[PDB]
Formats: sequence, C-alpha cells, structure tokens
Amino acid sequence: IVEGSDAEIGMSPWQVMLFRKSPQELLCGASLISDRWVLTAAHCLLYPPWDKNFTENDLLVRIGKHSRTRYERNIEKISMLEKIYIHPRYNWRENLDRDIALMKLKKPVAFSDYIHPVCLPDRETAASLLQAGYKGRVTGWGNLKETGQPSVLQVVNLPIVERPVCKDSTRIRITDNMFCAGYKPDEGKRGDACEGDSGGPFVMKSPFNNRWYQMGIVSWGEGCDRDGKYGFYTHVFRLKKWIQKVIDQFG
Amino acid sequence: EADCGLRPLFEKKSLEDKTERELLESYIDGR
Amino acid sequence: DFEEIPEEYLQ
Ligand SMILES: N[C@@H](C(=O)N1CCC[C@H]1C(=O)NCc1ccncc1)C(c1ccccc1)c1ccccc1
Ligand SMILES: *[C@@H]1O[C@H](CO)[C@@H](O)[C@H](O)[C@H]1NC(C)=O
Ligand code: NA
Ligand code: NA
Repeated sequence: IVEGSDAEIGMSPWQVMLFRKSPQELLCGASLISDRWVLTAAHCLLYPPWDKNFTENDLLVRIGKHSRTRYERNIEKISMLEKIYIHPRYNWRENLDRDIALMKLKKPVAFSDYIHPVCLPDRETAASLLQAGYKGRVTGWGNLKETGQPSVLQVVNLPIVERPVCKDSTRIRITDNMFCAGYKPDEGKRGDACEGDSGGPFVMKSPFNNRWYQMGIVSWGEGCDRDGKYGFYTHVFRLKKWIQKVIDQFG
Repeated sequence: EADCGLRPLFEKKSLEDKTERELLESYIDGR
Repeated sequence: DFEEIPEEYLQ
C-alpha cells in the first residue's frame, strides 16, 4: 500500500495473508468470507506469463494477522488449503478479466476478536455504493513504494472513479467485471495498492446496516500511486453468481 | 454469515475506527 | 525476513 497508514488492531479481521511455504514469503492478500472459504485474485494463484501456477500444498493462509513478518502467537491462525477454484473464464492472456478465485480450507477457522468474515454485496448494496466519488478501503502488506515493505498491515481509503476516466487512463481493455479507484492529480490526496497487495479486499461500510461489504479485489495497475493512473479491482458483485455456485456445489 | 461484516473490536462494541467516517461522508445515496 | 512458523503447519 502506497501512501496509506498502519491499520488499527482488529480493523480488518477478514484480512488474509497467502503465504508461500518454500521460500517462506508473502504471496498475496485475500479475505475471509466464511469459516471455510477465502476469496482472492486468480492471478495470485495462476499467471502463466510469470510461470505462476500454485497448487494447494504450495501455500498456507494466515488469518488474524497484523505484523507482516512476525509469527503472531495466540492471535493468528494458520490454515491449509483443501481446494483452489479459479474462475473458468479468468482471462490471464489479455487483461485479467474475471480476476477471482476461491480457496476452501481443510478445517474451519475459529472466529475471534482478530478473525471475522466480511459480507459479500447484494445487488442493491452494490448499486447504492458503487458510485463515482464513494470511497472504499484497501488493505495489504504489499510494497510501500513502486520502486520498502511495511512492519504491519497498511490501510488506505480511496474514491471510486468514473468509468470514462478509468478507461482514458489506460491502454488495457477494461470490462464490466472491473472498476477503478484512486485520487486524481488535482485532488491533493494520494494512495494506491501495490505489488503484494494483490488479492486483498476493497471494502465499503454500508450506511444502511453498518456492515462491511467487500466490493472489490485488488487486481491490477500500471505502477503504484502514479499521477493519472488508477488501481483496478475485480467487481465482486458481478461475479457473485459464480461464487455462490462454487460454495453451493462444494461447501 | 448472519454476523458478517461486524467487527468484534469496533461495530460489536460501538467503537469507530479512525477513518471510517471519511467513507460515510462520501456516501450521498439515501441520506 | 519472515519469522519461522510452527512446524505443524508445514507438515
Ligand atoms: N502492471 C500490470 C499488472 O497490474 N499486472 C500484471 C499481472 C498481474 C498484475 C499485477 O501486478 N497486479 C498487482 C498490482 C500492481 C499494481 N498496482 C496494484 C496491484 C498491468 C496488467 C494488467 C492486466 C493484464 C496484464 C498486465 C499493466 C498495465 C499496463 C501496462 C502494462 C501492464
Ligand atoms: C496449472 O497447473 C495445473 C496443475 O498440474 C495443470 O493441470 C494446469 O494445466 C496448469 N495450467 C496452466 C495454464 O499452466
Ligand atoms: Na483507453
Ligand atoms: Na494515481
């Protein structure tokens, strides 16, 4: 996260770290959506241009964390993966369209002060909140600058951007399964996701029922926190029918 | 979950985090 | 630069 701040304790209890077993390293962010299911970006698990194709036993998920590198004894919980599900129409060849994946855990994780699931949006919550100017919140342990790494989880609040502005900022083909967020050069605030934040959540707090909803997944960008560039996020509601199909079939 | 999106250390004890008000102030729909 | 995690999780 570039130009964010340290998270408060328990601020994002749905935050998940995807952790590579060997070498031991941060792979990506992710989020907890139930006691057995974790949501992330497909490109965290599968991206052939970079020879990335992880299998279940390559990875762990670490839940309840705050410190990036510490083993947070008595606080974090470490879970093994039962099965990875990548969207069948994830477009890794072109533009990361449908950049979404689910992971089922081998055993349910116990909820605590530090571990709690986020909600997924309904159509009405999405329609109400996914509007230009409305701000969401992005969290992660990724790089602090494009060109180092944080001691603890970082947070930044960013406004959703008008779709024509998103489109005019990039040469990548945007789709309805994406949205973009960030400040404009004029606005005098900044902030962005960066490498290592992939797969983490873009959340919004509904003013109707005071619950946090995950509206996006950190997906792609051109650099980090560049003027005139924006971060792009998987549109979680647009892909919710797939999410539900997987959980109904396999949960 | 019936309890999704409600944080034990914030919503569940009616404590606000330091920047959630910034989000609320950006939400014009429905007020 | 990651602290070792308990061996049980790497089994
Ligand atoms: N910079 C590329 C990117 O984000 N790519 C490459 C594959 C994975 C993902 C990534 O690192 N996502 C993490 C991320 C990066 C920066 N800020 C936020 C999150 C992007 C691109 C988009 C879609 C498909 C291929 C590449 C890009 C955009 C414009 C020109 C070149 C590359
Ligand atoms: C990814 O790895 C799996 C595991 O063997 C393999 O079956 C699949 O063909 C691979 N996909 C790509 C696109 O490399
Ligand atoms: Na364009
Ligand atoms: Na920018």
